[PDB]
Amino acid sequence: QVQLVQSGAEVKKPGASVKVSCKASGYTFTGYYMHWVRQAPGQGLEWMGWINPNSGGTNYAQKFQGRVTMTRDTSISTAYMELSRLRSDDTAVYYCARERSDFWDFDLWGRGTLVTVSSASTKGPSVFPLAPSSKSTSGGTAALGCLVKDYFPEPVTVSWNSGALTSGVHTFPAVLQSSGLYSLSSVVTVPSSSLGTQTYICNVNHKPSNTKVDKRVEPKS
Amino acid sequence: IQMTQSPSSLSASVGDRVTITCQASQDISNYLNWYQQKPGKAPKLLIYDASNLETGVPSRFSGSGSGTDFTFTISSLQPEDIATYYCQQYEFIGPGTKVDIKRTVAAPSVFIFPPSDEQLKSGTASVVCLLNNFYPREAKVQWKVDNALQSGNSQESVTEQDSKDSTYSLSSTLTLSKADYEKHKVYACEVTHQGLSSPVTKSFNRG
Repeated sequence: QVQLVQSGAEVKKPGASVKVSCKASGYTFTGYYMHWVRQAPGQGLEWMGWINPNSGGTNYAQKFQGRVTMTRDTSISTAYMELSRLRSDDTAVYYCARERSDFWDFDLWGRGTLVTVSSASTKGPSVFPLAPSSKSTSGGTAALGCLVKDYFPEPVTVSWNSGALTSGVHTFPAVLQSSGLYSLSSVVTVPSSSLGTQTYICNVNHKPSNTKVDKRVEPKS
Repeated sequence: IQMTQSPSSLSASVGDRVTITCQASQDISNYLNWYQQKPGKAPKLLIYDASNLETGVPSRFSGSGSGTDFTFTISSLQPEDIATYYCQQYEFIGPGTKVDIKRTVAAPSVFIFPPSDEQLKSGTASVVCLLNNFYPREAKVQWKVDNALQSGNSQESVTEQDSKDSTYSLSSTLTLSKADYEKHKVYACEVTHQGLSSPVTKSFNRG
């Protein structure tokens, strides 16, 4: 139907540049202003600027003056946002959005592109067990899990028993540690009886580092 | 120029009427739009030009206002409405209002996990406290080592409100070096929550 299609996630050092693309599909690309709006994790939306794909004219929030360049290729109906001299605090999901009318009603949105900016370098996580024991059992329920630690950048995926186990699974949002490395926990609650009869294994996948780890989680002895 | 939204967050029950207010610091326009952003998703246009319902959006959503004072209403809150809502006037975007579903108070189940031998051998110890399936979101986790309150030492993370049972879960990690870890004996996390009569302490003795 009618769509905005954005390029994939980016990972950048400070001082690098990033160029994010936004392809318009199903409507006249030159007929509408395209805007860029960004969102830092856990924060609100921040408008960056617009481009007129017909004329090439651009207008930027003052904050990004000198660092942002918006461009278009009418031949492939694609808008681009390039942000240079990147700062760690440019870490955000970057959305393109279509201005439907002079209301600036943004009716059509791209799915967003994550841009991570850090002095950190790519690193696979260390996966440690969160062993079930008497201190993680009550009322016939046992909790267990995996600690996925010191990885960069986002994201990682975690499954349990190759995806056979889905109920009671909580995979928490990662935290950015004081090291600039991410750490997250994935836990599952199970009938405590099954600790004696079932093997539990977390399957951790960190594609940016091509790391795949399976960790058996044994009850503490 | 600043856009203000009130309240910053709210809880309401299914079937409740929810009203969110947006105020411009100074006059901008009568043109104001409202967006809904669900966790993990792009913002979605719900109301345009103050009061017009976007085509295909359920009729329980509405908006009103002019000048500098605007409101957004969900007539009858539904489970699928959990999201953050934003007002906007041109370049100016409000800080957002998070809406979650109000349910019966649920006390968390509190669990604690010692560091693994694998991690210790690598020189670090992480102790994890898990609070499971609680409501409301507000909760307090503080770590005690030999009964000394910790600070600058831990981070926590909270899930999105669960779709089937409307609860939250919270994971907190205390981290320190193995050398530091082995200095002390008792590791405890002390949990405070509306559903708990008094704080709950979950703890273990190293070795």
